[PDB]
Amino acid sequence: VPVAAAMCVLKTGFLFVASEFGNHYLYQIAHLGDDDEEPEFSSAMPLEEGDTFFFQPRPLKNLVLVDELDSLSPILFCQIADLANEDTPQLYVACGRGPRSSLRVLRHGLE
Amino acid sequence: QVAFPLQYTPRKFVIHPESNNLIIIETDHNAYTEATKAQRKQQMAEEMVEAERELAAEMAAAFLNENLPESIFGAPKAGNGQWASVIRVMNPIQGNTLDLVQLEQNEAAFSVAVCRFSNTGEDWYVLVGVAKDLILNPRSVAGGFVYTYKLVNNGEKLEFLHKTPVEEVPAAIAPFQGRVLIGVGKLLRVYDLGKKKLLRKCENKHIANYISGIQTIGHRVIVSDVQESFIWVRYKRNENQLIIFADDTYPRWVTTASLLDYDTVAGADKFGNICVVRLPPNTNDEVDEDPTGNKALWDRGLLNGASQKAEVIMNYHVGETVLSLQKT
Amino acid sequence: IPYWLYKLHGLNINYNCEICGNYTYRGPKAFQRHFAEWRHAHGMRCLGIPNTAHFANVTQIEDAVSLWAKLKLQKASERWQPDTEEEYEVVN
Amino acid sequence: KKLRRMNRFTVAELKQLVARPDVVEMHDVTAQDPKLLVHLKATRNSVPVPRHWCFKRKYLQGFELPDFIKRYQKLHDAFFKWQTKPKLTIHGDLYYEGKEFIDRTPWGEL
Amino acid sequence: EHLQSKYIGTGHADTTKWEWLVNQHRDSYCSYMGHFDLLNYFAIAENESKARVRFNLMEKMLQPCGPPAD
RNA sequence: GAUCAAGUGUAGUAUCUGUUCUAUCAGUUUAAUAUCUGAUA
Ligand SMILES: [Zn+2]
Repeated sequence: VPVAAAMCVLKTGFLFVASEFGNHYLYQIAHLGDDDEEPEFSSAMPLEEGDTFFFQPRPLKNLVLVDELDSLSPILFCQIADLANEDTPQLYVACGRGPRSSLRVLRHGLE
Repeated sequence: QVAFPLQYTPRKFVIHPESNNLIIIETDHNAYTEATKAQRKQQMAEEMVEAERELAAEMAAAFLNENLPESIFGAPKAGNGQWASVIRVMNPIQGNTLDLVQLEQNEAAFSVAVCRFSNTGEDWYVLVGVAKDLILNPRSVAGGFVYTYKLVNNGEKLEFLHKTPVEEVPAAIAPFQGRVLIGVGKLLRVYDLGKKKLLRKCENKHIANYISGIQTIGHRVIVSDVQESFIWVRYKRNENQLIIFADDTYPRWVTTASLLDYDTVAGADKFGNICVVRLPPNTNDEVDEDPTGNKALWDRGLLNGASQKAEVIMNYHVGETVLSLQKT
Repeated sequence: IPYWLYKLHGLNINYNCEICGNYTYRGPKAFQRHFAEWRHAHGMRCLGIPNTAHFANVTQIEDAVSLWAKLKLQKASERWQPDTEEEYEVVN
Repeated sequence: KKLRRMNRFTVAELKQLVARPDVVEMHDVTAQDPKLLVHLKATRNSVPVPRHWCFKRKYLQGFELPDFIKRYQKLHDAFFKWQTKPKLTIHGDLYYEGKEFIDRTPWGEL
Repeated sequence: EHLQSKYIGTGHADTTKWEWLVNQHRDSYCSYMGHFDLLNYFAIAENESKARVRFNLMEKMLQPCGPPAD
């Protein structure tokens, strides 16, 4: 999941992921990570120094996304202009860090 | 909110005034450009075959197709001093990329401007200021470049024109009187378009430290120093000189600035403050610099700064770092 | 003379200035004034050096000359050189 | 021991080593760090040490009513109608013994 | 006054360049650790995680200016 | 300005009167002096 400032596991079976930057996520925990298609590493396994365990990153298996708190952190650049020929100027906001960066257009109003 | 994805951390954008498209510069440290990202992937596949070899060939072919999205799995972290940067033209109505220039590995775009030049009249240009091999900490750099593109197809495509070398990061670019003002390190320079390269019409070396931003109004230029806050400069048009005429009385770690009026600047700093600084009434911008040396020897400024000082008319801790200010 | 002026006031101490033709001025915070005095200002003229604050507290010829080399390089460098303006094909 | 008091730059040497030779005083050479001292003396908004620090005498051993006062209602209006700011010294202008003897509308006015 | 010694990072007439700058750097890194926005700025500028930025600052607290003068 | 003696007063800080200061070097010391400690007359 995106790199987190904090994680909270709730008693009701949800993981809240307060993202370091950008939108925050609530996931339902669909499974407790008690599969075995993917191996479990251990401090008891023989290994060398400089040597390492390796795992495969793969799509969401134990978590299901259920809410996203749309978040402007960090705002890096902004222009307030009408670029749409609406009545009211929009805010063109340069947001996020790295591959979670976005340009966001803010209008005063409700979706 | 409507959100349109970007590829690297966006540093600045500018609205092209006619077709209203955005020219965005995106730049990350610890990053691979897609060319380098592909080449890294190619060598790792070859190394995986040249570590059985039938299964290794399959795993290498699999890995070359294995292409997990950076937005989910993270952009792969290149080493210290490694940069990736792009210039994107984007429509603001729906965020379709109209054009996407990719810069070399370890080129980092820090500044952008859209402008016309007096010589070329109607023709539009995008100037992008680039650092080459910038290391942040301890700071060092292999100089920089300004890339010039001719905006074409109603501001939907960047036609590359020329790449002009500079001695240090061109950290700010500002269109000024049909010419471009570029701040390279501590040097403030006026550059004409030229044909094969930008031509340095004027230069000022009296700025105390690195230049972060450049605002302009009439013949006044407001320069944001990285630490020594605001310097007011006048361009003497006939005499071809950039003259410092006033400065602030405080250090400020300026992040961004906005002009409120001909005499007044709102500024923000790295320490979560906003300030407004104003030139006191009867501040004179009609000032000389001596052709022999007298105004750097006998005649002089105040407290080791300029002779005239700006008044801080407003101060406020916002509680959090501001990177944009706009009067609207 | 009340001789506590010689000792306590420090008029015992003495210094030469080569720029002042080796002339001497006794006590320290008296001596310090000759950098604005005609012996010194004539010596600076005789070396082609303006008597700027930069040369206050400089009493020796080779120093004033070499400091005037370094300062002249610095003050040539610091400003705009319009001989180093750029013109199109490129010329300066 | 006097030896370290000899192990110092000359004024010439300190004058040439620095970006700002005009801030170099006779005494500066005798500091524990003359290069840090001269650097701090050259900083862009920094205030010089009160000049009397080396004088043999103690600091000062060598009123008119403001016009609006001097000018019930009158006494209120001296403070709330016609009170002018006095001449104020700028930052760093320390007192010493001999000291005395395009549109241009302002944004955010009322 | 004596009681100022209760407080680390104060100085006295024989405080050196190195002692003074080491206190400025240590105080700066502690300030960066506390100010969430100043920490945001460095994480974005380096393209590095806020947790690694904090760790790198803590590692820099030991010898922030290099070894003592001699 | 430093320095020795004496009167007087206060919670504390001191005031006030009568003296000394006449040559160079070295050490101590100081921002530089000076004082101080030795040496040469
Ligand atoms: Zn002289």
